[PDB]
Amino acid sequence: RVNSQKPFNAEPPAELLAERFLTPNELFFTQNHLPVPAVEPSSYRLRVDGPGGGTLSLSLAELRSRFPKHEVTATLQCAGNRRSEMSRVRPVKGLPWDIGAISTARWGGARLRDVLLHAGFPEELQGEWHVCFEGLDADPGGAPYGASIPYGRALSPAADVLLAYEMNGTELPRDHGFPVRVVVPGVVGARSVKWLRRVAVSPDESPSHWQQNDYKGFSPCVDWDTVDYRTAPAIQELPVQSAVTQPRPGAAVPPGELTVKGYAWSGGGREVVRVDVSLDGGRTWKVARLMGDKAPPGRAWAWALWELTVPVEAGTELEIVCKAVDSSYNVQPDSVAPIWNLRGVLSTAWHRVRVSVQD
Amino acid sequence: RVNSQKPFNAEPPAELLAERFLTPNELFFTQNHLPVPAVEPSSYRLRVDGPGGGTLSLSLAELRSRFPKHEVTATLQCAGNRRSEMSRVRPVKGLPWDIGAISTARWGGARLRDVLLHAGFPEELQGEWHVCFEGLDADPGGAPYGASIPYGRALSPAADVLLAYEMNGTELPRDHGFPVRVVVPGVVGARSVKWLRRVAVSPDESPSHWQQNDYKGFSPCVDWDTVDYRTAPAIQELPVQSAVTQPRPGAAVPPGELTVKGYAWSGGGREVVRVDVSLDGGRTWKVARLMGDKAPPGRAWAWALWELTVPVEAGTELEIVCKAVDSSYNVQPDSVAPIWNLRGVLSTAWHRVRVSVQD
Ligand SMILES: Nc1nc2c(c(=O)[nH]1)N[C@H]1C(S)=C(S)[C@@H](COP(=O)(O)O)O[C@H]1N2
Ligand SMILES: Nc1nc2c(c(=O)[nH]1)N[C@H]1C(S)=C(S)[C@@H](COP(=O)(O)O)O[C@H]1N2
Ligand SMILES: [Mo]
Ligand SMILES: [Mo]
Repeated sequence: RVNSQKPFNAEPPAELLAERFLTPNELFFTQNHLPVPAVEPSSYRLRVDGPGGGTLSLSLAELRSRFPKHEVTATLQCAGNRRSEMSRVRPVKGLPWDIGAISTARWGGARLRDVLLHAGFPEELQGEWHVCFEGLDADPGGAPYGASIPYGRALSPAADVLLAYEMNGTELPRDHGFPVRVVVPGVVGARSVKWLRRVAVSPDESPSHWQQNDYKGFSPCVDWDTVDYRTAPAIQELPVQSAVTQPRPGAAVPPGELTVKGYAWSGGGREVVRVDVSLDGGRTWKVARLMGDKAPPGRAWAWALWELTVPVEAGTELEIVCKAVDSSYNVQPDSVAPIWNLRGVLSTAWHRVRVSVQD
Repeated sequence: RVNSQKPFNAEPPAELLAERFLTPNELFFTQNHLPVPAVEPSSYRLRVDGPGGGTLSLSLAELRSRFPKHEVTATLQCAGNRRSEMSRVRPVKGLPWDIGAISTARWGGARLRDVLLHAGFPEELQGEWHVCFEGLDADPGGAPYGASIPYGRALSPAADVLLAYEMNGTELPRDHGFPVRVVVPGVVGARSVKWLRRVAVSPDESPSHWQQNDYKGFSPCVDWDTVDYRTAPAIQELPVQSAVTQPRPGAAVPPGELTVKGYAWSGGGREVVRVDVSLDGGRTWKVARLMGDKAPPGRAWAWALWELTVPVEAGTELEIVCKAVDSSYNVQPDSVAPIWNLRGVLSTAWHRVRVSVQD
């Protein structure tokens, strides 16, 4: 489903979303704020500003040859995933994503860490420094999309941050950042800047509109007339999340057995340890089966698909609800109203799907 | 308020709990599962089993002198903090803690990292290894209290894991582990082993009763006849938590102005970025003022004391509720029933206090 044509925006339909662990490049949700650039490969150069005042300038061929390729399977979830659930409480501003503003791929590229060390930068710095990013895309005024991540993450081996030039074993597609994009695992999609042009180490966060004046969380009392983005931190790691892809709202399933399916995922490398599923509106719960493979501790970048086969009687009504729990034992809240915010981001309240069972 | 005298455990009353950022030693909550050992200081020796069978035997004096002392202000929260709230929904096995199984202190000691590096261990190990601890307290059959943490946390410089021999400037009180205990910042109280006698690296977790068969989160439908501690992970990092320490339930407060106060904290060094407070039972919220200085990122080991000074009208009834949000945007769930578990641990639903304003 496309909810914006210019600038483009697409989310896969639930029927396909959790059918595979690796979301095909053609299915992978697309979020573009600005016109997508047609980057000429030969002339493309990634600039990385040195510590003293220098500049590395790497061609695509250089980025591939001088740094050992590292592959990481990581799920990208946009901050507005499940925004429409929030819009139903009170209107919000933003694209009405449903449950598909999330996808997973095996990413291939150079470690940001290695590129930075290559440019002369050190393993750490006293104080809060940041690594900033600019895309080649730009508004008419010329301001480009940018984001940043704390330096410590940028430099950590374990955090697996990549400057990827491959996606599911093929070069990055145009809509997903060709020829290069940052992929920040366990972090909101907004920071994985596509069509990367520059990487700069700064003592301050990125001055870009989307780092500073967007993608933050506020109290549900905050409205447009009081919002102040200085009172909140930029979304980086995301909270624990889940949703039901099967069955679909209003479905009419046959009696006997029913296989409920969905996804679950948590930020900052935390694995999903359990997914509870209910069929009576959240009053009684059963444990779903997690499909997947344990990732190393603290490096659970990819979602977990789950399923549960369960008896269903003829003529009954169901309200299927799923909630997940991660390695830190963080949980999803019951309702949307108390996590409500004027931008409809950070929508993790329990997902609910009503269906009937045929006679 | 003592919940059991043999073995001992005590929690501070709420009106004292959050008066000071650092909780006074004679007030810091106490949880002992076994008789408190009496330790002669000169003859005490910490045993740390080395990589190829060597044994490092450290006296208290060597531990202080050979490794640079490091201070870390960290909050310990027991897994059963707020168990009674959960009990009341449906009975659970465990000491009936109210909101006080949590306390804060400036700890001083040798970094576990430094001790293991000295003992011959490397920075990292292939696969999952664990660092195990045994205390000097034992059951009649002689099995000691024990716990463990992943090797990666033990060797991480940012994780600030200590072999603490100081607490709020004085040496450890008996009940809190004299002469040495482990302090695992950002992690459940159970792993900070008191009266430490042994440190060992092992490919497996600690076989203690309280690492294998206690302190885990289960689905609400799990009962005693179905529970299986192999299906869940040991509690390490704790979820976001908060409570109201002032006013107290049943209070009749004077009209005009009321100052509501409490604490908020999250595991894993994740700072508390906001605390929402409601006076009308969660229907509307207001942002509290966070007292205390910010810690470095990823290193918020100490709670945030909060407060909200709000105008109140005579004759009105209030239902005070608080909820906190952490650096990962994790949140607390609305209700207790769906996070219910048979041991009454991981009680983080919103805390609610009923008071009224004098007529
Ligand atoms: N340069 C550039 N990078 C960007 C964006 C953008 O509009 N421009 N969108 C961001 C956000 S908000 C999202 S959710 C993800 C989505 O990437 P995808 O379209 O490849 O799924 O990319 C991020 N990278
Ligand atoms: N050796 C020893 N250490 C232990 C305990 C125990 O019974 N024995 N209890 C644990 C748990 S469950 C808690 S919550 C904390 C309590 O620490 P405190 O008594 O210093 O507050 O210590 C942990 N360390
Ligand atoms: Mo996004
Ligand atoms: Mo505990």
